[PDB]
This record gives sequence, C-alpha cells and structure tokens, in this order.
Amino acid sequence: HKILHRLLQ
Amino acid sequence: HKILHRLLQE
Amino acid sequence: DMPVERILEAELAVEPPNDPVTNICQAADKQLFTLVEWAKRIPHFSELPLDDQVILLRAGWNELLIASFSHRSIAVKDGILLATGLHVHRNSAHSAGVGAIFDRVLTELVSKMRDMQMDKTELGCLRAIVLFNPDSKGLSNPAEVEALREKVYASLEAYCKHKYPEQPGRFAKLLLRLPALRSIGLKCLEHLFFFKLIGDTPIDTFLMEMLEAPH
Amino acid sequence: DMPVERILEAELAVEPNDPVTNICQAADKQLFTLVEWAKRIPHFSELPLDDQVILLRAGWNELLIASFSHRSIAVKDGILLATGLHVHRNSAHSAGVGAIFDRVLTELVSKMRDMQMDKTELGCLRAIVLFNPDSKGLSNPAEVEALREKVYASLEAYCKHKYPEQPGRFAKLLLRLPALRSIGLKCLEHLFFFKLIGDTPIDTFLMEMLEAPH
Ligand SMILES: Cc1cc2c(cc1-c1cc3cc(C(=O)O)c(=O)oc3cc1O)C(C)(C)CCC2(C)C
Ligand SMILES: Cc1cc2c(cc1-c1cc3cc(C(=O)O)c(=O)oc3cc1O)C(C)(C)CCC2(C)C
Repeated sequence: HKILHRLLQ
Repeated sequence: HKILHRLLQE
Repeated sequence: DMPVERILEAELAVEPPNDPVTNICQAADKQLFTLVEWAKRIPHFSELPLDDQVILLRAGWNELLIASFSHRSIAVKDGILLATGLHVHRNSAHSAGVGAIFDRVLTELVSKMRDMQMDKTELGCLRAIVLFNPDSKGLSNPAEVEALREKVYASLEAYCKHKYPEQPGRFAKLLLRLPALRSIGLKCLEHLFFFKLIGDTPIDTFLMEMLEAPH
Repeated sequence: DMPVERILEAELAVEPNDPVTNICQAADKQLFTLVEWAKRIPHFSELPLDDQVILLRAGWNELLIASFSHRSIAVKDGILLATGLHVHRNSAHSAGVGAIFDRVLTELVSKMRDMQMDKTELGCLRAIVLFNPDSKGLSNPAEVEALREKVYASLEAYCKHKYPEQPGRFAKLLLRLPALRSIGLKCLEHLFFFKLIGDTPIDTFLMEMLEAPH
C-alpha cells in the first residue's frame, strides 16, 4: 500500500 | 449431466 | 409476457454427524433437485432447447441456490437456515474453517435482504434474472435468453414501482446485489472443488455432477 | 449531490512478443491514472484515507477492466491498451490466455458496443464500482453505500433524459456488473499465477496491488 498511499496525496 | 438431463425430462 | 405472479408461485411451490460442512453439502445436493422443479415453472424456460436448459442450470445453480437459502435466513441472527431445517450459526462455520466465506453470505446477502425486506416476488425475479444468463457459454441462441432476462427485469421494475412507490431506488438496489452473489458463488465453488480434492467431506451425486467438467 | 457532468469530466480528464507482458505493463501504468481518476469523483477524496485505500484495492481491476474494454469498442476482436498497442484475440490465444480474453470481448467490449454505452454511462458504472460498500474494513459502509445510491440515481436520471426511448437501458447497464466482477476475479487469478511462476515481468504498482492486505 506504500505507492497507493503516496499517490493519494 | 446425466442426473440433470433426467430431471429436465418433464 | 413474463408475469411476476407466475415467478412468485414458482418460489412458493418449491419451499420446504457434526462437520457443519457435510450438512451444508447434503442440503445443497437436496436442493439441486428442487431447483430443477423451480426452473421448469419459470415462464418460457421449459420451451428453450434442452441443451440450453442444461447450460443455464449448470452455470447458475450455485448463485440460484445461494440466493434462496440466504433469503430464507433473513430472520436468523448470525446464521443460516438450511432446507433440511438445520440452523447453522456463524461460530460453527468459523470453527469448521469456512468462517470468512460464511460471513460474506451473512453481510453481503442475508443481512442486506433483511434491511430492505426483499420480498418473495423480488427474490424470484432476481433468481429468474440469474437463470436467464445470456453470457452463459454454448447457448444455441443467446439473444432469446437475453430477451427473457429483459422481460424479467421489466416486470420487476414495474412490480417495484407499484408496490414500493416511495422507494425509487429499490429496483437498482435489488440488481446491485447480483455482483456480490456472483463472487460469493464462485468463492463457494472453489471451496467445493477443494473439498472434492481433499476428499474428507462427503459430496452427494447431484452436487458432484455439478462439479464435473462440461461436455 | 452527485452530478454526472463531474463524473464525465473525470473520464475525459484521464484518457491517454509476449502479449502478456505488454498487457501487464499497461495495467501498471494505468494504476497511476486510476488514482487521478478517483480523486476527481465527487466526495471520494473526502472519505478517510484508509477507506480510499480499501475501495481502490478492492476495485482497481474491475475499474480498469471497464476502462480499456470501453476504449476497445471500435476494435475488431481485440483490445486497445493505454500504451497505444492493439492486442488481437489471436495473439491472446497464442499466448495461453484466449479464454479469459474472449470473455472480455463477448461479455464486455461487444455489449458496450452493441448498446453504444457512452462515456458518462461508463463513468457512472465505474463510480458505482469504486463506491463498493461491501468492501471489507471500511470505517463507515453506510456512507459509501450512500455515495453509491447517489451515483445510481444520477445515472438513472441521465439515461431516462438522454435515451428516453430505451426504458431498459439503465438496468442493462447495471447488469454488466456481474460479468465485470467475475472477469476481474478470473484475471486476478491469472496474475497471481504469473507472479508465482515468475516468468512475466510485473511492475511495482501492479505488484503492490497483488500483495496481501496491510
Ligand atoms: C454447498 C455449500 C458450501 C458452503 C456454503 C454453502 C453451500 C450451499 C448450501 C446450500 C444450501 C441450500 C439450502 O439449504 O437451501 C441450497 O438450496 O443451496 C446451497 C448451495 C450451496 O452452495 C457456505 C457459503 C454457507 C459456507 C461455505 C461452504 C461450506 C463452502
Ligand atoms: C493485467 C491484465 C492481464 C490480462 C488481461 C487484462 C489485464 C489488464 C489490462 C489492463 C489494461 C489497461 C489499459 O491498457 O488501459 C488498464 O487500464 O487496466 C488493466 C487491467 C488489467 O487487469 C486480459 C483479461 C485482457 C487477458 C488476460 C490477462 C493476460 C490475465
């Protein structure tokens, strides 16, 4: 979930 | 499908 | 035509030592016979070619039947009522190694049928929509099945608007349980394929036949 | 409130030999764009971050299979990847995934084509998927359910207004969601298998989507 978190802001 | 064909007979 | 009154009578017509799973699996086998009777009372099903009747039932049986026992279980707290009369509680499903799948039935199906109070006509239409699945492979004529589906869903929409005129969302909401029903049926099938494989769980003849590869 | 004009703009805002490794590269790429798309859907960005994560992790494959399928409507017997590559049916078959590929074709692309599903309609379908209240771990399921209800009420009203001759169209749109659900699952099983055999390259975001939760 690292990448997704970063993209979510 | 043996059993199902039989029951579908009518 | 496709009258909801006939679909409903279809429903009403067919209504009925401790691994909890082997009881669950006997019940499914038993209700596969009754599923055949139910199908035959849905309008126009019996007019379809016999091979098509077979295709539809072999693709839909699990969805069709998970829809029925779920709706029966609406008044059960945290459990399921099997067509045998046996109540199976979620603790016992957990204790037997299938708690996750059992809870999805509970949370995505039983309890949502309860909160909306899905009625028997509505169920029956849902199940007719499932039965008339035009994406089923090998159908001699997909269009005709699609057309039967279209008629089921137009009669449902009209039943809903007349009977629950205060709930303009109700129709959509009923149809929007079909994706959960789809995934729950597949996830259940994968369990069954696993039980057959390990072989420590009795599976009766019709259930077993439904688990065979196609011709 | 849930205006279809906003969902539509979301759609327009994000538009762009083992055939499988190309297919998998496209998926990883569009996972980034899916995040951008989701943020433009009304009220999504207002939900708790953890829920945003749950909805995307549960819906991504369905969300993105819907997108490339709709793009592929004018392709004969194939799909158009966001890379620009057209992948034909014969090449999917030749690579060992012909059966799953045909189900995308027959159950999704072709039905989108026959009904001429429009971009607002797609967007609404995909919003409906995104707001999936059955997704496990949601801090508040009711709220996501409510966002879903508003999407499908706006869609219904868009259909009745724009295609008033077609009283069934709305239902028909929603009745693609079961096929989408199963095609998504069956495609995930293939991906878990590619990962396992370890042949096919899988880029980082795709791979992250294939991790176990937490
Ligand atoms: C056969 C079957 C197995 C399972 C489950 C259900 C069934 C199952 C039971 C009935 C009962 C029925 C009944 O008592 O009315 C029925 O009509 O059809 C079924 C179909 C089925 O797949 C759940 C999902 C509840 C838990 C997990 C396992 C054990 C895989
Ligand atoms: C990643 C993936 C794999 C497969 C398929 C599709 C995908 C796949 C491709 C895209 C492309 C995309 C694109 O080019 O627009 C996309 O946005 O999301 C995807 C998600 C996916 O799961 C099909 C079902 C077409 C054939 C079988 C396999 C090879 C398993």
